[PDB]
Amino acid sequence: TGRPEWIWLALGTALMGLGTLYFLVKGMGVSDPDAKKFYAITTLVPAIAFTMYLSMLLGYGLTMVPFGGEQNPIYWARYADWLFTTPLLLLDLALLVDADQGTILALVGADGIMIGTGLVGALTKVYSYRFVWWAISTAAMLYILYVLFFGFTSKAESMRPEVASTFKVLRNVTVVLWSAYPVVWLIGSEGAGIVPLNIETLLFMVLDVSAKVGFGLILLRSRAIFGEAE
Amino acid sequence: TGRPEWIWLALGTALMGLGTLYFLVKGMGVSDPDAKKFYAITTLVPAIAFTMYLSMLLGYGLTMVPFGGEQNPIYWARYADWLFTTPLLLLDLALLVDADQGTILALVGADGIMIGTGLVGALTKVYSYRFVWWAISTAAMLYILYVLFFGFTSKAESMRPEVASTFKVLRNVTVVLWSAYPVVWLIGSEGAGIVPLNIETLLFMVLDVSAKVGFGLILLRSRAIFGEAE
Amino acid sequence: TGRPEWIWLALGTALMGLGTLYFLVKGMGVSDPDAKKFYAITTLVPAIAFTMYLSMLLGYGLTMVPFGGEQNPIYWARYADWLFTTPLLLLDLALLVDADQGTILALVGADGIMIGTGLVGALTKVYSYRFVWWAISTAAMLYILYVLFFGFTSKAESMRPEVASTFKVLRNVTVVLWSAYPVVWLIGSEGAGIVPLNIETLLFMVLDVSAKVGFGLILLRSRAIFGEAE
Ligand SMILES: CCCCCCCC/C=C/CCCCCCCC(=O)OC[C@H](O)CO
Ligand SMILES: CCCCCCCC/C=C/CCCCCCCC(=O)OC[C@H](O)CO
Ligand SMILES: CCCCCCCC/C=C/CCCCCCCC(=O)OC[C@H](O)CO
Ligand SMILES: CCCCCCCC/C=C\CCCCCCCC(=O)OC[C@H](O)CO
Ligand SMILES: CCCCCCCC/C=C\CCCCCCCC(=O)OC[C@H](O)CO
Ligand SMILES: CCCCCCCC/C=C\CCCCCCCC(=O)OC[C@H](O)CO
Ligand SMILES: CCCCCCCC/C=C\CCCCCCCC(=O)OC[C@H](O)CO
Ligand SMILES: CCCCCCCC/C=C\CCCCCCCC(=O)OC[C@H](O)CO
Ligand SMILES: CCCCCCCC/C=C\CCCCCCCC(=O)OC[C@H](O)CO
Ligand SMILES: CCCCCCCC/C=C\CCCCCCCC(=O)OC[C@H](O)CO
Ligand SMILES: CCCCCCCC/C=C\CCCCCCCC(=O)OC[C@H](O)CO
Ligand SMILES: CCCCCCCC/C=C\CCCCCCCC(=O)OC[C@H](O)CO
Ligand SMILES: *C\C=C(C)/C=C/C=C(C)/C=C/C1=C(C)CCCC1(C)C
Ligand SMILES: *C\C=C(C)/C=C/C=C(C)/C=C/C1=C(C)CCCC1(C)C
Ligand SMILES: *C\C=C(C)/C=C/C=C(C)/C=C/C1=C(C)CCCC1(C)C
Repeated sequence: TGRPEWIWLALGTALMGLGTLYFLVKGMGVSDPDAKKFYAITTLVPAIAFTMYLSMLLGYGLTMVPFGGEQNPIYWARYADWLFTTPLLLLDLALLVDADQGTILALVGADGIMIGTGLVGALTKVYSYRFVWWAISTAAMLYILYVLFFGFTSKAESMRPEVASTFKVLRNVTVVLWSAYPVVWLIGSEGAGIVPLNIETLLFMVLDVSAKVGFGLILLRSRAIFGEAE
Repeated sequence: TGRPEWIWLALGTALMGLGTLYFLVKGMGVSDPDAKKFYAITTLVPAIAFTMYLSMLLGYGLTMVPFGGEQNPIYWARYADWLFTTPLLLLDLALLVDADQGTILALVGADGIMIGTGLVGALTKVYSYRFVWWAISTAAMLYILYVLFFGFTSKAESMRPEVASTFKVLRNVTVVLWSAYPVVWLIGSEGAGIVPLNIETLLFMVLDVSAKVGFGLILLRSRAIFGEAE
Repeated sequence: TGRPEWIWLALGTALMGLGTLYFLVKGMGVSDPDAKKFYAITTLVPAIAFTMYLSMLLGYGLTMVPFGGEQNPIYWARYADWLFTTPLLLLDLALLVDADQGTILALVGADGIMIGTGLVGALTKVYSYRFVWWAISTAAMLYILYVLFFGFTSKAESMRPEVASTFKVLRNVTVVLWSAYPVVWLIGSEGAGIVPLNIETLLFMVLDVSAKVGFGLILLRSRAIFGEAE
């Protein structure tokens, strides 16, 4: 409780926990093989984020990084979280439009570079270098977003209407929510330090819960995840 | 030799080494594509554990963690070992009953959460928190065990008798041997400290060798791993 | 610029960057599903190595390891690089000859053991033990090389001539370039220290660029990556 951001970490933990249990129970009994894949992927995302939010709450996922003449608290657990949950979110989208194996590999690899370089930037001690890593990480994200539009949107329009409809919604949700992440990093404690840590934690918590639980609520209520059968 | 547990680490190293060479030689010449998959998965498990046991023997896979007012030796290499070998063991079982891709993902993800949270619990410095992680890790294991019974056992009974027979044996071996791990952790040096480190090392060594080499001897002598062909 | 090897790190960074952009642009528009897989795998290899070379250039991927009575600079970022790029290189070869899933798993697992044990050897503080890890790592490599000859070369000769032709070239390139890595390690700063660090950096840079960009130029100009169609 000595950390003013603790309230936002406690709430994020609870929402990810509650999201995980809901998806887990809703997924009971689903026999359709296709739907089970989406339930498996989408329930795993908040389970992972739950454990990492708890580690931040309890103080484990925190470290001090000297830069700018001060010791700055850096929650490295966020990057462990994103390293495993962001490729799962992209897999949900790719399996929806039945993307080829080469495009999937491109997306997951670019995603691993995005999060990995963001982690290096967060732990870098030379101030100016942190923004070099931020730029490479942001470059990788632009590739992802380009694929989701001028690489995926065309394949969805040649499939069942419920798939094209649900993909377009989740695509739009993804592009909006993902693009906010590099901004909060840059003006927050990891970058320019304009926004205090307790408010940055609040902002990441809203985005994290929307992009994981909110994403899952939309997808798992759709007919797109079920095969077309009689 | 200054560590009394060294004898159990030297023996575990030798048994994993010897297990690896046996499986490797036995796997020579096997042309059946199905059998080669099981040989590949099952020989990799003791190769990985061999390298990590050796690192513990040589003192690399060891660190000191202050908690309870003392410096406690923690063999972190065990979790690196289990992180890579336990999903391979589950893959052996899943491919046997030809489980769907969504169930496989659920098992491997839950398994990664189980080992990952066990690692955090082992390195946690606040005593009471170590058991919070132990509980989350144990919760993930119960999900795995539930899948192996009320998720897999039903699919094996609808397949070739030799597959149903071999799966049931390996399932039973797995549930018994895996369930002992959380107990040794709790009463051992990582938890309550009731059992001394040298005896905990002995107990993990017996379980490790049984669940990896013993598991492999049963599976790789079975007809289930071979396709049904003339 | 206080590190004499910086020139070789700056050049390696540039060549991996330039290699990545070339493959990325050349891969634009390729619609053939098979070719897209190879373009995806092969463009990812220099993208990863670019980021790790940059981390070495900027001083992040460097640490000091006491052994032999001195503090020795160890670029641990090389192993992070190789951990992710070497299995991708092997996947390029395996998909070319359409290898079975069990052989692929064997190659990637043996490759992960090779790099992982090389990392432990590099960070080991007991001098004699560094060569124990070097030997296990080299043993795993011999298994890989054996598979590429007496495991793959036979499957390529039963396929389209352009595949057999391109595989044989890339196989030969791989065996020659990979086998040099354990030698430079042994006589370089990580081992016997006969060759100074600045020259070891030069040697790894030539090998790294040849085995990644050079490899990719040969493969991606071949007809083998395209399906046979009218
Ligand atoms: C879905 C229904 C619920 C929607 C909810 C969306 C909330 C997302 C945004 C929150 C920003 C909050 C900003 C709070 C800033 C407080 C910091 C502060 O005190 O700033 C003044 C400072 O002391 C001197 O400049
Ligand atoms: C497969 C054929 C072989 C089967 C073999 C199975 C062995 C597994 C169990 C071993 C427990 C050994 C327990 C040894 C405990 C010694 C600790 C000790 O000395 O305890 C007394 C203490 O000094 C004051 O209370
Ligand atoms: C593809 C076209 C280009 C091909 C290019 C291939 C280069 C690869 C090998 C370089 C070795 C360079 C060795 C340089 C050694 C200098 C170290 C030195 O000064 O050694 C003397 C020392 O001072 C007292 O013994
Ligand atoms: C000076 C230049 C330095 C280097 C530039 C910064 C590198 C990091 C940024 C982005 C990753 C780029 C994407 C990497 C993955 C590309 C995969 C690919 O080529 O995919 C083609 C496939 O056909 C699709 O379906
Ligand atoms: C198909 C699979 C594709 C997979 C693609 C993966 C790409 C990873 C690339 C770059 C990020 C590397 C980040 C490494 C950061 C290590 C930080 C660390 O552990 O630092 C230790 C200590 O704090 C200081 O030395
Ligand atoms: C498509 C998604 C793209 C996402 C990526 C967009 C990146 C650029 C955005 C904002 C940078 C704005 C400038 C921030 C730097 C301000 C530095 C400074 O000095 O700020 C002082 C402050 O304004 C008072 O104290
Ligand atoms: C307050 C509550 C906090 C949260 C609870 C503790 C979370 C960690 C424990 C267990 C992981 C649960 C399992 C995660 C993976 C589930 C995958 C799934 O839903 O699989 C359905 C599929 O149909 C199958 O074949
Ligand atoms: C389909 C793929 C599914 C993959 C599912 C993976 C789930 C991983 C989740 C939680 C464990 C995270 C554990 C992270 C522990 C890091 C410990 C560490 O490195 O600590 C450094 C230092 O000792 C102190 O700061
Ligand atoms: C299905 C598989 C389930 C596996 C998981 C089962 C977990 C519960 C088991 C044992 C806990 C027993 C209590 C341990 C705590 C004892 C604390 C204590 O004070 O012990 C003093 C000691 O007995 C003298 O010194
Ligand atoms: C004392 C002996 C100690 C132990 C020896 C050193 C272990 C590490 C070295 C090499 C890894 C060996 C290869 C591991 C993977 C083998 C996979 C396999 O068996 O593959 C068969 C499949 O049929 C193929 O297609
Ligand atoms: C199909 C998938 C197959 C995957 C096969 C993977 C095999 C990995 C095995 C051994 C390498 C382990 C190396 C671990 C090195 C850890 C070093 C480290 O982080 O050390 C921290 C600190 O510097 C000191 O305690
Ligand atoms: C197929 C690929 C195989 C690749 C693996 C091949 C490994 C063996 C090669 C070289 C070792 C040569 C001996 C190196 C040890 C020399 C130690 C020493 O004392 O060197 C002094 C120096 O020569 C003056 O100062
Ligand atoms: C789990 C929820 C989501 C939407 C996570 C996404 C995270 C990112 C898109 C992170 C992006 C970063 C960039 C692009 C630049 C470096 C800083 C970040 C790692 C935050
Ligand atoms: C390699 C052999 C086996 C059977 C390894 C299995 C390891 C586990 C089942 C570990 C379980 C843990 C739990 C459930 C709770 C935290 C402590 C552990 C990581 C030991
Ligand atoms: C990215 C380019 C290539 C060819 C990388 C390959 C790296 C290896 C083959 C590393 C081999 C090692 C061995 C075999 C022994 C321990 C030291 C190394 C990790 C360098």
